[PDB]
Amino acid sequence: ATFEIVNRCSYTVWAAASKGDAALDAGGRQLNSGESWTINVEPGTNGGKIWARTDCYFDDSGSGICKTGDCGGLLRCKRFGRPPTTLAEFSLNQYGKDYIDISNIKGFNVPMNFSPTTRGCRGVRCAADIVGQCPAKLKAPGGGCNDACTVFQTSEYCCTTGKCGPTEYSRFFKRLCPDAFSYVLDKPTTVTCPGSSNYRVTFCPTA
Repeated sequence: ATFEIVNRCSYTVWAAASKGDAALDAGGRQLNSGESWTINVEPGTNGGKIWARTDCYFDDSGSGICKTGDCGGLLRCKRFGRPPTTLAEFSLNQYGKDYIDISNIKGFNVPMNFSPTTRGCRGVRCAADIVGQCPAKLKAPGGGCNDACTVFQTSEYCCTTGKCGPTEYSRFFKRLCPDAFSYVLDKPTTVTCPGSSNYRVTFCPTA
């Protein structure tokens, strides 16, 4: 499956793509404002994620740090990134279908649209200025808007006991971005696409 990753932000982002225990394709690349990077994701990839990283510094060997979404200091990500990170989430060829969503469960850093480029399903979008509107107690100094679980580490925010409900903090994410997961047990906003669909992830889709 092909994923075109497009940076529409006025600032440089370092795109990242991983399934948690491996990179997808090269795993990461710099995208200056306006740049597009096409990756290939193996069919059957379960629990894949794409995200943006901001304010990164890397030496010639691809080692450094990002202010948001840092993946163990690598340019080419092999693992998930340090929250807060807006997440494009996908599992491909799962009994013949693909499943896509955007999640704010691990906080928000950069707005995104995640859409098919092929027929037969809709895209998902979280384009609002969540960082600008972020509640004081969730603001990351590093940058971005933390999820409540990350900040407070309680059973209720983290959904440990398995029966969590919405909260003042989850409802903020949900108000700003109705079409993204705001907590673990949120009413799903996952879209069913034809198996082997192709996709575009756009950072700053309104911009």
